[PDB]
Amino acid sequence: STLKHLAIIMDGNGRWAKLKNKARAYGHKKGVKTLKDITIWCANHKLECLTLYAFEVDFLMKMLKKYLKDERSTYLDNNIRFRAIGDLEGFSKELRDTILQLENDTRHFKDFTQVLALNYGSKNELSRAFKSLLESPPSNISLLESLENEISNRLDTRNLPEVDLLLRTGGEMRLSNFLLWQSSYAELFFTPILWPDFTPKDLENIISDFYKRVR
Amino acid sequence: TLKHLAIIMDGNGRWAKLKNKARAYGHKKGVKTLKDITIWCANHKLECLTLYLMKMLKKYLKDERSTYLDNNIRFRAIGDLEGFSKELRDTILQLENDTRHFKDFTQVLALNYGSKNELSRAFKSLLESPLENEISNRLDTRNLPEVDLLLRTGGEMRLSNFLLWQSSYAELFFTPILWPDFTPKDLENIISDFYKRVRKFGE
Repeated sequence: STLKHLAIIMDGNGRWAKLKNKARAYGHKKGVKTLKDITIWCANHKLECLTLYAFEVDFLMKMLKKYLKDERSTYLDNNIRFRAIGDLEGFSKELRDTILQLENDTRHFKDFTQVLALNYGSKNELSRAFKSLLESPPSNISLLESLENEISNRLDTRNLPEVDLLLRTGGEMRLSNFLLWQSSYAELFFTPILWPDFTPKDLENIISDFYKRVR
Repeated sequence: TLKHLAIIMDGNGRWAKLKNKARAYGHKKGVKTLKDITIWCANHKLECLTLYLMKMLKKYLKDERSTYLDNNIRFRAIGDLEGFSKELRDTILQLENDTRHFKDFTQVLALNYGSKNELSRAFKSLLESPLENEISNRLDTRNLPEVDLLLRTGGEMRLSNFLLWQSSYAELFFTPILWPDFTPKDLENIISDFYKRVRKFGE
């Protein structure tokens, strides 16, 4: 209702693997099932938007694409639109290619959207928004003074609602250059629970608290 | 490593209603908290402290001018000053001029301030006269360090459009303590916690 856009910094993966004394890989892979579960739950709960802070480099981008071509099927099956934010220009044509395609393919779903922040940084997003305005100004730029609406509409998140609740798992209490502009009035939630241990139940408890705050 | 502390001072009104006192009373108490915390930060060698109805502002600036001069506290205002009267805008500018020569610690008051508007003005400026660093250097906080610790008193847990860019990697603290009741000792407890967080991430 009042909660339309939930954003999450999924922290605690590698660390969750460490307490089980395991290699970094085990951790993230599990982190990936939570992501799936959490998104499906949000999809089935009338959330309008969920943004997740996704993140030798060529290799990571290999796994990403695999990751996306793999679950491509789960976006269609649960009616979930896909959107990527971040500096995609720094991607291999192949990844940028699969990214753009999953977007095309899912642009049909309008109820729930899952946004993945990839090679994402808020200061960088704002910098690119600025470059966007300098390179292609609004035609009436001359008659303008306040540019907030103009910036809002050039950010990677244009047309998504603002963030209502920004959650960070894993124990740390910092925004980490994530959706700074979009979370200007978001309710902030923090939990020590590591990401791979995070459940829809835990998220249900947090949402319950959210409503309590929202007098 | 704590160089820039920023604080959202909230709870003055709620504090006055609890005490069945007039708002002005909660504001007067709040100004006393602001003064004590500012002096504490200067004595503890922070580089910068940023703090987030005009009646009280002109009075404060007039009455407190002497405390700045008497404690080597440089004063700077951030925010949209055009939205102020000639008189007020001039008094703010004059206090900055009166204290620009103090170079160790700066108290920054965010007046008619919002981050989105600050970024808007910086963007307008760059478009007009042409990246992260360029933007950073056109913000109102241009010659200050990034925020190391952003604290919000009063109980709410939201950034409220305050120093969003500058607090990108700041450690966030929240306390239910209402601003008029907040003391230097409370801040001392928060800062010991800050240093403990810093030890823990590297551990």
